Formats: sequence, C-alpha cells, structure tokens
Amino acid sequence: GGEDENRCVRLYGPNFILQVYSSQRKSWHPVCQDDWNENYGRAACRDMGYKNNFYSSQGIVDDSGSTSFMDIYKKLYHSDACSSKAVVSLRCIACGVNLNESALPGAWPWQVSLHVQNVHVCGGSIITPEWIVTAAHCVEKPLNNPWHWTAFAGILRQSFMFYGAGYQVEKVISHPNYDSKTKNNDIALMKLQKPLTFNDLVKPVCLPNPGMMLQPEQLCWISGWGATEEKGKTSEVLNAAKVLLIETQRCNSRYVYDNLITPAMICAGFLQGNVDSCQGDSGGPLVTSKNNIWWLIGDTSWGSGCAKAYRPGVYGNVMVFTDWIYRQMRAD
Amino acid sequence: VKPVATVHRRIPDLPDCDIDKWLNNFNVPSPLNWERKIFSNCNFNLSTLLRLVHTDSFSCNNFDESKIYGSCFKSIVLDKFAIPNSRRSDLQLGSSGFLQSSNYKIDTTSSSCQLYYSLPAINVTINNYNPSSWNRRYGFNNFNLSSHSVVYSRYCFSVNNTFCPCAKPSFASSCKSHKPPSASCPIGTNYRSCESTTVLDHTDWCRCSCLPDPITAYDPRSCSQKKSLVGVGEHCAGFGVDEEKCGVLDGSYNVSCLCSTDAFLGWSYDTCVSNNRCNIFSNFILNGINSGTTCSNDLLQPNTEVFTDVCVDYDLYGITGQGIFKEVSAVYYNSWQNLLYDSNGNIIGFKDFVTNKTYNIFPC
Ligand SMILES: *[C@@H]1O[C@H](CO)[C@@H](O)[C@H](O)[C@H]1NC(C)=O
Ligand SMILES: *[C@@H]1O[C@H](CO)[C@@H](O)[C@H](O)[C@H]1NC(C)=O
Repeated sequence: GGEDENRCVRLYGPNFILQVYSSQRKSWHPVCQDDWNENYGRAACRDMGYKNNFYSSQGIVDDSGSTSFMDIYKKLYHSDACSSKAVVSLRCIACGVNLNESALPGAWPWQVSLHVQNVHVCGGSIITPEWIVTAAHCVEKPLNNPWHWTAFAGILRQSFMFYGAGYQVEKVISHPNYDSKTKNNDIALMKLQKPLTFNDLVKPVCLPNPGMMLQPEQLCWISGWGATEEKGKTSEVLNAAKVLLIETQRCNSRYVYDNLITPAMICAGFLQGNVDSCQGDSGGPLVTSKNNIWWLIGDTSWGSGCAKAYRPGVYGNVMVFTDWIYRQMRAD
Repeated sequence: VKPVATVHRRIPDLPDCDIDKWLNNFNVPSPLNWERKIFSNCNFNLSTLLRLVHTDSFSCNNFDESKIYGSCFKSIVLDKFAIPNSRRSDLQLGSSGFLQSSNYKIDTTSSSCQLYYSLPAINVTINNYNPSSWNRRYGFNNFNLSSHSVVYSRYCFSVNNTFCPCAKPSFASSCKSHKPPSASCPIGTNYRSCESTTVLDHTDWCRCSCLPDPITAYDPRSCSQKKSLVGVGEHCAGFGVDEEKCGVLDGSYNVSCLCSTDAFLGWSYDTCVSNNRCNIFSNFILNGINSGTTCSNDLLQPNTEVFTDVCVDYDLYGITGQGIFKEVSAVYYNSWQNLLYDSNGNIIGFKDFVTNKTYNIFPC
C-alpha cells in the first residue's frame, strides 16, 4: 500500500465537474478555478489515462451537491469557499457528437465491426483512437489471441469490408472476474495497432461519469448488424432502434428473469409483444443522450428471442466498470 | 314539443303506481347489481312521492320538473342503488369515476331526472350480487361483508364464450421450471395459451398469458380478458381473474377448472351510513311526453268541451286520432263500453264519462 497521498481524480455529472479525492477528509471535492490554467488540465487528463488528449476546461457554478471545496503531485489546499465562486470543469477528449430504415453515415460514428477469418463476428464501440469496448464472451478460448481480430470503422455495409483492409488488433483484455455460465461481468477491451483518424464518419463516444441521474425508464438507442430473427443471417446494412431502460427489481422478478440479474447488469427493451429490438449483436453499444452528449451505457450481453413478450435484452453495466477501464488505459 | 290534443280523456279507475313503495324497499342493491322497474298505465303524485321518500335533491336534465305536473307519459323507467360514501361525486353528470365507468352509466341524451334520498339505517340490508356469468362459471360464489357495506367495481373485463382460464395438463406436466397450474376445461372452451422457452442454460421455462394480472398486464394484446367500459343499460362484464391462481399445481383430469376467491381482482366497498341513515340514488327516465296513460294527479284536470262539427285531434282513453264529432241520442250508441269500433276502421264513436253524453266520429 505505497500510497503517496491518496487516490486519484475523476469527473462528475453531465457537466464534467473536476473532482479530487482528499486523504485528510476522506471524500471527493471539486476544484476551484482560482489559479488554474490549461497546463494543469493536461496533468489531470494524463492522470486518468487519456495521455496526450485534451479538449477544453472552464469554470461553472457547482451542482455536485458538495460543501467543502478544494496521488502524485498533489496540490492540496483545502478550504470551504472558492474565490470568484467558480468550480473548474474540463473535458479530455471530443466525444458524444453525431449527425444533428437504414442508418445514415455519421449517425453512429463510434460503431465498429470485428471480423475473424473474413466474416463479421461481434461489434464494439470506440472510446479513444486506439481503444475499443466489446463483450467478454466474444473472446473466449481460442479467440483470446489478438492476431485473429480486425476492425472496420466508418463503413455501413458488410460487402464493402474487404479482406486485408481492416485495422489489426494489438491486444485484447477480458475482465478478470468473468464467468461464462452466468455471464457476469461480460466486458472486454481491444487495442489497435495504429490509431484511427477521426472525421465526420469516425468519432468516439463518451464514457459515463458518476452522478448521471438517469431516469427509471430512460430513452436509449442500440445499433448493429443483427438479424430480425434469432437464427437469421447477418444484416448487410447497419440499423438502429429505440429502447427504454427497465428497473432491475422488475427485470429480476419471477415473471421475467427470476433472480438472474446481478449488480453488473442492466436491462433495456420492452416487456410487451411484437417490438423488433434485435438490431444489435454481441458487444454492441447501448447509448443515451443527456445534456446534448451521447454516453455509453452498456454493451449487449444476452437475451431470449426476438420480439417476444416478457423477454428484454441484458447488457453489461458500464458505470461499474469505469475504474477498471481507466486503469487498463493508464498502464500503457 | 308535441302538443296535447284539443280534446282529452283519461282512463278512470286505474291503479296507483306505488313508486314510493318500491324506492322504500328495505333490500337495497349495490351499484354492481342495480335494479330496474318500469311503470305504465297507472297514476302517480310527484309532490307526494318526493315527500314519502326523504328526498335531499331532485333535478332534471333536458327537462324542467314543473313540466311534469299534470302531464301524461307513455312509460316511466326507474333505476336505483345505494351510494358508497366516498364515491358520491362519481354520480355527477359526465364524471369518469368508478361508478359510471364500471357499474352504471347515466344516459345524458334522453329526458331524465336524478333523485337522491335515504332510509333509516337499522332497517336496511344491502344486497351484493355479482352479475357476471363467466365469473360465476369459474368459481365466484358470494360476498361475506357487513350489513351496510356497498360493493362497487373498479375495472371490468369481457371474454368470448370459448373462454377458460386454466392451462392444459399435457402442457404443464412437461415444464421444467415456472410451471402453471392446470386442470380440465369444459367441453367447447379453449385452453389458456402458454409457451415453453429457453434462456442461457435453462430449457423448458414456461410462460403463459395475462402476466402478472389482467389489470397490470405486460402484454394486453395476447390476454383474453379485455378491458371494457359499461354502456347505458349494461352491467359490469366481470372482475378480472389472476390466471396463475386458477386450477391446481400438477392438476389432472379429475379436477375441474375453478379459480380461488382471492383471484378475482379490481373491486372494493364502502359503507352508506352517515348520521344514522343510508344514502341511495335513483334515476328517472320519461318516455313519450304528452301521450300514453301514465298520468300525474298533481293538478286538477280541465273539463274541456267536446267540440262538435269541427275537425279536431283527440287522445281518448289512450287512443289518438283526428276526426269530427257529432252528438247523438242514446238509442244510436250500440254498446256499453266507452269506445265504439268498426269491424276494422277502429274509432267511430265514444261515450264521455264525465257527462255520460255519446257522440259519433267521422273523418275530416
Ligand atoms: C374470440 O377470441 C379470439 C381470440 O381469443 C378473437 O380472435 C376473436 O375475434 C373472438 N371472437 C370474435 C367473434 O371476435
Ligand atoms: C296529489 O298532490 C296534490 C297536491 O298537488 C294533493 O292535493 C293531492 O291530495 C294528492 N293526491 C294523492 C292521491 O296523493
């Protein structure tokens, strides 16, 4: 436990309130704008694991419900009231932006298709120009070797993905507490060999902060190349559709998925009869919009049929995996 | 707006309607089983009726109560039931509460009057009864409540005649988990629709219809019990039933499909007593103003003169028409009854009872 001072750094809420952990009060507190510039912001983004990335940083009114105001190189000056009455909020990467049947170009720029032996197998989401979030059950033995996998981005049709024109995968990381029987902690990370070039067709999606204040039945979206029938062929074109969150206690009741949903899971879809919500495939994105930013909520894990009553979709809960991802991105 | 005929004669020695005696009956029904009675060919006194029953309020819609006194009607229709104390506001015209949605809907297009009254509490005995035949067919028996509790429905559901709420024993026995209760359905009915599914490593996970219950159903389009509001003149179609409580687990063909009493949902009750009296509601419907032989005795009748040698319209002892009148001596009136008929031409003469004079009747 060689902890020089204590803990690390995070962002809070849908406005990216910069918060730090104090070893003396044992709690999280925001940072005052007083004596803050851009060079200090790059020290915070590198700390979480974003490396050379940096986007913006300003001061706003605090809404994190905090009272007391203000690791390595810890400028610890605690107080109780900020001067100029401003807390600093910074963004480390430009994400959560998109355009404004079939999906249009630029509508879901973070979606990718992952191939093995020149055929689509799973899907994933882009967070940084080198990192991709997918599902752990896509990479069981023998598909743990990173050489099997290639990625395609910015392309909507399968017939347009030609052998040898996909980005090579450098390494894959499953979650250390995965279990194939129960599908608990079904999440995995993939790292590319050369970074992508962002544009109007390829952009990343923001990871979720704490204190999102999501509604009981929040409106969300899914996308992918999945079939309309559970045994059908992969779709040639990319599709998307709307879904609603379903509270865990309801999803865990006797008449749905009796005692099968864990704290690392989340349900979304419809409990009624004939609504086609099978557009996505394994590891695909589940996103929602709030404060004009798109956030990654889950990766598709398992289900039971297509457009069947009582049987929604189950996803990996990204919010509870944010720390593990920040640690893997930091250990370059 | 139909005018009274120029000459008019009522039928003597008709019996009294005795409307107060029916409204004051001590076996008072609840709104779930509201009762109806039709009055015609009798005499009634509105001022005396409004007093013999202890009236708190009396008002009419599309009609003025002053227009009732002294008039005749073709028939008068009355519906009645007791009022749960907490639901009295449901009876306002146009309200969408529980009483008019699932028990008794007040017709607003006809000429009607609403009457609120009460009875002494110690004499009243409430009669609660379920009118739904499909509820009774599958195990609903009676209520067990206090002598002043008044049942009312909250939701009503309807089904075809082929309905049965139990699962098939052939299906249920092959379920590996989440097995539904099963029994045999009557001949002519169809079995509850069920399905066997798989998820993760589980197989034969059975799922049936109307889950959790028909009021909160996740998938109403595939549940046989359908929500429905009561129309004018109808009663509630029936309480919804929890199909997961119909039949028995591992039940075979020596058990007939019946539902337990806690399976019938969507109803409640409340007392009608306040200040030692139980409150009651009644609805009047007035059919055929200025016609028929259901007449009021509230005003003295005018002895209109039988106009002779003129083309006149008449309403004589319930029969209407148009013709000319000519008085004749008794030798030429060939009958003893108050109306004189042709073999098929109907009225050809009549005898006035208030003056014993006799007349012939010709066409205009
Ligand atoms: C009887 O019920 C079935 C479904 O249970 C429905 O399709 C049918 O329309 C009903 N009968 C009639 C005459 O509508
Ligand atoms: C009917 O009411 C009148 C008052 O308008 C009253 O004088 C009369 O006695 C009553 N007749 C009967 C039979 O109740």
